[PDB]
Amino acid sequence: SHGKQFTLFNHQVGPNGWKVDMLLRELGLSFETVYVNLSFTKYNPNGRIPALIDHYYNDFVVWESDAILLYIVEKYDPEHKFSVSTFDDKIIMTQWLFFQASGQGPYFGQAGWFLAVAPPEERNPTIAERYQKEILRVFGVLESVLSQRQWLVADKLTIADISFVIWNATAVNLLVKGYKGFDFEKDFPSVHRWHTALITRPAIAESLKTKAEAIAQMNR
Amino acid sequence: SHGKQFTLFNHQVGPNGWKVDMLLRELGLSFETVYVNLSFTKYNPNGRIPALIDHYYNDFVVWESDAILLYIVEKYDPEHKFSVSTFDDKIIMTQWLFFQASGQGPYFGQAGWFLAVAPPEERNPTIAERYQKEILRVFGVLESVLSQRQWLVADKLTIADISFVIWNATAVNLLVKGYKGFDFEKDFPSVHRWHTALITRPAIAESLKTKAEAIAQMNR
Ligand SMILES: N[C@@H](CCC(=O)N[C@@H](CSSC[C@H](NC(=O)CC[C@H](N)C(=O)O)C(=O)NCC(=O)O)C(=O)NCC(=O)O)C(=O)O
Ligand SMILES: N[C@@H](CCC(=O)N[C@@H](CSSC[C@H](NC(=O)CC[C@H](N)C(=O)O)C(=O)NCC(=O)O)C(=O)NCC(=O)O)C(=O)O
Ligand SMILES: O=[N+]([O-])c1cccc([N+](=O)[O-])c1
Ligand SMILES: O=[N+]([O-])c1cccc([N+](=O)[O-])c1
Repeated sequence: SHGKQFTLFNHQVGPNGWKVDMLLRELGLSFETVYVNLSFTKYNPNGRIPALIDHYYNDFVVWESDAILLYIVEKYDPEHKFSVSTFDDKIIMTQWLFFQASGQGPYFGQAGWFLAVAPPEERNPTIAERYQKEILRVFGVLESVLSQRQWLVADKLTIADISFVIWNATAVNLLVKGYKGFDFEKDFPSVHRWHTALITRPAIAESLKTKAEAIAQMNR
Repeated sequence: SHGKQFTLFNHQVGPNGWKVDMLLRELGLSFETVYVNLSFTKYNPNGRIPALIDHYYNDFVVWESDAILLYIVEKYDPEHKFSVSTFDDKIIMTQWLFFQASGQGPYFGQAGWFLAVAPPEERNPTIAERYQKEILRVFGVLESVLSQRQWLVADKLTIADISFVIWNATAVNLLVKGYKGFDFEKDFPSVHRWHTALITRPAIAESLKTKAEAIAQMNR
């Protein structure tokens, strides 16, 4: 047929590529997904997914999931459906993306490593508890903010909010499920409100459905 | 006298605020440093340093060290001495900042936690080795790139390069010093070249000197 605009190098299990999948569906953009078995370093020297190739921009490549989000909205969100136009809003949107990238992803991922996805002999629930506690602390930070604002930035849905979704879903369903009586809605009602709003959006729900189906299809 | 432009909430031991200290000195900007004992959540809901108050911009506040770097150069680097002007360069500069924020800081910090700065009973050199190995992997990523480019972006010094300095110095002097025969110049000569270029810059050297002096003055 005709070449789609984007290649998203993604992974069925790993959360981070699905931030980008969510945004591409939200904006209605055309992309193929390549699930990478975890070249590729030719597209990202760090050797990690996601990476994005923009075939309609001379095969421009961007890696780091949150940098990909910014690229997409800076080039392909002219009506600012999921982004912002003023300088002040832009820098605060970037602030919250860096909090996601440095404060959620890595620490949620260490909980996942020691609880769930390391080789079984290397899993360690005692060490994992350090990062389960960090998950709850991050939830507490989000709670203190979202108790008094609808969205993170400019009172509108942006990629700042979207960037938190996939790891938050992983945390609630897996990483802190059953941890010391954790109850998402009771313990962090504002985060629950915000998260539930996000995952019930058609495009985001479609992304989560696609991820589940993709896991079901990957053998094993 | 007269109020300085910026307040940098910093810490003597913690690396991350010193990225911002480096940039402010490089640009010759006026700032006071407040060393926070580790309000403050009034300036950052995450409750972490650094945070920046811009008194000449109606006390605008930005937190997350790499978001602070972007704020400073986007508003106060009109000649692009440590930043870039084209879209393509801007997005790749942001890409490398997100790699620093998500791939260096957090994993280097976990090595520091389990090796060096956790309460002594909670330190664990076996667990630390997971993150010492991640330090070397990050060095290997930087090596593969810096063997064929002088600086990370646009063949010029930017905040992308500066953002890596403080954690790299901590890693070489502490976190992987003596780890399995680690020798910075022999094992990662390109990273060593780049890092040495950075720390010998007067403003960056001044920042590192100030940090050492600040540790020497903080009692204990
Ligand atoms: N900051 C990067 C992180 C990208 C990333 O982590 N990609 C994973 C797939 S998501 S899977 C989640 C991922 N876990 C892992 O990657 C587990 C393997 C790893 N080497 C380890 O030892 O921890 C993690 O914890 N991420 C922390 C974060 O989100 O910031 C990958 O490619 N792994 C290949 C490999 O490791 O060899 C981004 O957002 O793009
Ligand atoms: N991404 C943020 C990280 C900022 C940050 O980590 N600030 C530290 C001082 S630098 S000191 C380095 C810091 N270690 C710590 O903060 C140790 C305490 C922590 N609660 C823990 O249990 O790990 C770390 O590992 N950082 C990972 C990274 O750079 O991304 C802080 O305020 N700590 C107060 C507290 O923890 O209560 C940024 O760059 O601004
Ligand atoms: O990558 N992880 O660290 C991780 C951990 C726990 C769960 C899942 N998950 O459900 O896809 C992923
Ligand atoms: O904060 N840390 O994780 C850390 C670790 C190891 C060393 C230093 N240091 O030297 O300032 C800091």
